[PDB]
Amino acid sequence: MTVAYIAIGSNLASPLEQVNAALKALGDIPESHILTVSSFYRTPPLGPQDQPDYLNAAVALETSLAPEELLNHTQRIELQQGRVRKAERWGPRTLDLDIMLFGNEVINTERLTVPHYDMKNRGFMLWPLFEIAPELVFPDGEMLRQILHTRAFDKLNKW
Ligand SMILES: Nc1ncnc2c1ncn2[C@@H]1O[C@H](COP(=O)(O)CP(=O)(O)OP(=O)(O)O)[C@@H](O)[C@H]1O
Ligand SMILES: Nc1nc2[nH]cnc2c(=S)[nH]1
Ligand SMILES: [Ca+2]
Ligand SMILES: [Ca+2]
Ligand SMILES: [Ca+2]
Repeated sequence: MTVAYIAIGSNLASPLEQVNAALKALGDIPESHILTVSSFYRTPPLGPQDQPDYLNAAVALETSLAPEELLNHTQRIELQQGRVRKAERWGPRTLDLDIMLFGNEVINTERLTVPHYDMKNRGFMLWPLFEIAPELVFPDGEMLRQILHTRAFDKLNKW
Protein backbone atom coordinates (compact mmCIF):
# COMPACT_ATOMS: atom_id res chain seq x y z
CA MET A 1 0.00 0.00 0.00
CA THR A 2 0.89 3.65 -0.60
CA VAL A 3 0.08 6.59 1.67
CA ALA A 4 -1.87 9.28 -0.13
CA TYR A 5 -2.54 12.69 1.39
CA ILE A 6 -5.84 14.39 0.59
CA ALA A 7 -6.70 18.04 1.19
CA ILE A 8 -10.30 18.72 2.20
CA GLY A 9 -12.11 22.05 1.76
CA SER A 10 -15.71 23.31 2.08
CA ASN A 11 -17.36 26.73 2.29
CA LEU A 12 -21.02 25.97 1.48
CA ALA A 13 -23.97 24.18 3.09
CA SER A 14 -22.53 23.89 6.61
CA PRO A 15 -18.79 23.17 6.09
CA LEU A 16 -18.43 21.24 9.38
CA GLU A 17 -21.23 18.89 8.34
CA GLN A 18 -19.82 18.55 4.80
CA VAL A 19 -16.36 17.66 6.10
CA ASN A 20 -17.63 15.15 8.70
CA ALA A 21 -19.74 13.53 5.99
CA ALA A 22 -16.74 13.43 3.64
CA LEU A 23 -14.65 11.71 6.31
CA LYS A 24 -17.27 8.99 6.67
CA ALA A 25 -17.35 8.61 2.87
CA LEU A 26 -13.54 8.42 2.70
CA GLY A 27 -13.79 5.50 5.13
CA ASP A 28 -15.84 3.58 2.56
CA ILE A 29 -13.31 3.87 -0.27
CA PRO A 30 -12.22 0.32 -1.17
CA GLU A 31 -8.65 -0.99 -0.86
CA SER A 32 -8.01 1.93 1.48
CA HIS A 33 -7.82 2.93 5.17
CA ILE A 34 -7.77 6.35 6.79
CA LEU A 35 -4.59 6.67 8.90
CA THR A 36 -4.88 10.19 10.33
CA VAL A 37 -7.26 13.14 10.32
CA SER A 38 -5.99 16.71 10.88
CA SER A 39 -7.63 19.45 12.89
CA PHE A 40 -10.17 21.63 11.07
CA TYR A 41 -9.02 25.17 10.19
CA ARG A 42 -11.04 28.29 9.32
CA THR A 43 -9.31 29.79 6.30
CA PRO A 44 -9.84 32.96 4.25
CA PRO A 45 -10.72 32.29 0.60
CA LEU A 46 -8.05 31.89 -2.10
CA GLY A 47 -8.98 33.38 -5.47
CA PRO A 48 -12.16 35.44 -5.31
CA GLN A 49 -12.75 36.87 -1.85
CA ASP A 50 -16.48 37.48 -2.28
CA GLN A 51 -17.31 34.06 -0.80
CA PRO A 52 -17.46 32.56 2.73
CA ASP A 53 -14.41 31.37 4.66
CA TYR A 54 -13.44 27.72 4.17
CA LEU A 55 -13.01 24.82 6.51
CA ASN A 56 -9.71 23.25 5.41
CA ALA A 57 -8.18 19.98 6.63
CA ALA A 58 -6.05 17.04 5.51
CA VAL A 59 -6.25 13.27 5.70
CA ALA A 60 -3.66 10.49 5.31
CA LEU A 61 -5.14 7.52 3.43
CA GLU A 62 -3.24 4.31 2.87
CA THR A 63 -4.33 2.61 -0.33
CA SER A 64 -3.64 -0.08 -2.92
CA LEU A 65 -5.79 1.72 -5.50
CA ALA A 66 -4.19 3.15 -8.62
CA PRO A 67 -3.88 6.97 -8.38
CA GLU A 68 -6.65 7.60 -10.93
CA GLU A 69 -8.83 5.05 -9.15
CA LEU A 70 -8.48 7.07 -5.97
CA LEU A 71 -9.44 10.15 -7.99
CA ASN A 72 -12.55 8.32 -9.21
CA HIS A 73 -13.67 7.93 -5.61
CA THR A 74 -12.83 11.45 -4.48
CA GLN A 75 -14.74 12.92 -7.42
CA ARG A 76 -17.66 10.60 -6.72
CA ILE A 77 -17.82 11.75 -3.11
CA GLU A 78 -17.73 15.43 -4.13
CA LEU A 79 -20.58 14.88 -6.61
CA GLN A 80 -22.62 12.85 -4.12
CA GLN A 81 -22.27 15.74 -1.65
CA GLY A 82 -24.01 18.00 -4.09
CA ARG A 83 -21.02 19.71 -5.67
CA VAL A 84 -22.17 21.60 -8.76
CA ARG A 85 -19.78 23.12 -11.32
CA LYS A 86 -20.09 26.88 -11.82
CA ALA A 87 -18.10 29.07 -14.22
CA GLU A 88 -16.24 31.03 -11.52
CA ARG A 89 -12.58 30.10 -11.03
CA TRP A 90 -11.87 29.14 -7.40
CA GLY A 91 -15.48 29.88 -6.48
CA PRO A 92 -17.48 28.44 -3.57
CA ARG A 93 -18.14 24.73 -3.19
CA THR A 94 -19.77 22.18 -0.90
CA LEU A 95 -16.69 19.94 -0.99
CA ASP A 96 -13.19 19.90 -2.50
CA LEU A 97 -11.00 16.78 -2.28
CA ASP A 98 -7.56 17.35 -3.81
CA ILE A 99 -4.95 14.61 -3.98
CA MET A 100 -1.86 16.40 -2.65
CA LEU A 101 0.55 13.47 -2.69
CA PHE A 102 0.43 9.81 -3.66
CA GLY A 103 3.43 8.32 -1.92
CA ASN A 104 6.54 9.53 -3.72
CA GLU A 105 4.88 9.24 -7.13
CA VAL A 106 5.00 11.99 -9.72
CA ILE A 107 1.87 11.71 -11.82
CA ASN A 108 0.97 13.63 -14.96
CA THR A 109 -2.06 12.13 -16.67
CA GLU A 110 -4.96 13.81 -18.43
CA ARG A 111 -7.04 13.81 -15.23
CA LEU A 112 -4.45 13.94 -12.47
CA THR A 113 -1.36 16.00 -11.55
CA VAL A 114 0.51 15.00 -8.36
CA PRO A 115 2.07 16.54 -6.32
CA HIS A 116 -0.65 19.17 -6.30
CA TYR A 117 0.82 22.01 -8.36
CA ASP A 118 0.35 24.81 -5.81
CA MET A 119 0.44 23.05 -2.44
CA LYS A 120 3.90 24.36 -1.47
CA ASN A 121 2.44 27.89 -1.62
CA ARG A 122 -0.64 27.27 0.53
CA GLY A 123 -0.59 27.32 4.32
CA PHE A 124 -4.09 25.81 4.33
CA MET A 125 -2.66 22.68 2.72
CA LEU A 126 0.79 22.58 4.39
CA TRP A 127 -0.17 23.24 8.01
CA PRO A 128 -2.78 20.46 8.27
CA LEU A 129 -0.34 18.18 6.41
CA PHE A 130 2.41 18.98 8.94
CA GLU A 131 -0.01 18.22 11.79
CA ILE A 132 -0.55 14.68 10.52
CA ALA A 133 2.85 14.01 8.89
CA PRO A 134 5.54 16.21 10.45
CA GLU A 135 8.36 14.09 9.01
CA LEU A 136 7.11 14.33 5.42
CA VAL A 137 9.57 14.61 2.55
CA PHE A 138 8.33 15.57 -0.94
CA PRO A 139 9.15 13.58 -4.11
CA ASP A 140 11.77 16.24 -4.97
CA GLY A 141 13.48 15.78 -1.61
CA GLU A 142 12.18 19.00 -0.08
CA MET A 143 11.26 18.67 3.60
CA LEU A 144 7.86 19.88 4.78
CA ARG A 145 9.39 21.13 8.03
CA GLN A 146 11.94 23.21 6.11
CA ILE A 147 9.30 24.88 3.91
CA LEU A 148 7.24 25.81 6.97
CA HIS A 149 10.34 27.08 8.80
CA THR A 150 11.54 29.24 5.90
CA ARG A 151 8.49 30.62 4.14
CA ALA A 152 6.03 33.19 5.39
CA PHE A 153 2.51 31.85 5.60
CA ASP A 154 -0.20 33.59 7.60
CA LYS A 155 -1.13 32.07 10.95
CA LEU A 156 -3.81 29.40 10.56
CA ASN A 157 -6.67 29.38 13.07
CA LYS A 158 -8.62 26.28 14.07
CA TRP A 159 -12.33 26.09 13.19
N1 LIG B 1 -4.12 16.27 -7.61
C1 LIG B 1 -5.39 16.41 -8.01
N2 LIG B 1 -6.42 16.24 -7.16
C2 LIG B 1 -7.70 16.39 -7.56
N3 LIG B 1 -8.07 16.72 -8.82
C3 LIG B 1 -7.10 16.90 -9.75
C4 LIG B 1 -5.69 16.76 -9.39
N4 LIG B 1 -4.93 16.99 -10.48
C5 LIG B 1 -5.79 17.27 -11.47
N5 LIG B 1 -7.07 17.22 -11.05
C6 LIG B 1 -8.21 17.54 -11.93
O1 LIG B 1 -8.61 18.87 -11.58
C7 LIG B 1 -9.90 19.04 -12.15
C8 LIG B 1 -10.56 20.34 -11.71
O2 LIG B 1 -10.75 20.34 -10.30
P1 LIG B 1 -11.17 21.69 -9.54
O3 LIG B 1 -11.64 21.21 -8.22
O4 LIG B 1 -12.25 22.49 -10.37
C9 LIG B 1 -9.66 22.69 -9.36
P2 LIG B 1 -9.57 23.49 -7.75
O5 LIG B 1 -9.38 22.47 -6.70
O6 LIG B 1 -10.82 24.44 -7.53
O7 LIG B 1 -8.25 24.43 -7.83
P3 LIG B 1 -6.79 24.15 -7.24
O8 LIG B 1 -6.29 22.89 -7.91
O9 LIG B 1 -6.07 25.41 -7.64
O10 LIG B 1 -6.94 23.99 -5.74
C10 LIG B 1 -10.58 17.74 -11.75
O11 LIG B 1 -11.70 17.45 -12.59
C11 LIG B 1 -9.47 16.70 -11.86
O12 LIG B 1 -9.55 15.98 -13.10
N1 LIG C 1 -9.18 28.70 1.72
C1 LIG C 1 -9.61 28.14 0.56
N2 LIG C 1 -9.88 28.96 -0.48
C2 LIG C 1 -10.31 28.42 -1.64
N3 LIG C 1 -10.66 28.95 -2.81
C3 LIG C 1 -11.03 27.94 -3.64
N4 LIG C 1 -10.92 26.74 -3.03
C4 LIG C 1 -10.48 26.97 -1.77
C5 LIG C 1 -10.19 26.12 -0.60
S1 LIG C 1 -10.35 24.52 -0.64
N5 LIG C 1 -9.76 26.79 0.49
CA1 LIG D 1 -11.79 1.52 3.07
CA1 LIG E 1 -8.51 22.88 -4.48
CA1 LIG F 1 -10.29 20.27 -6.52
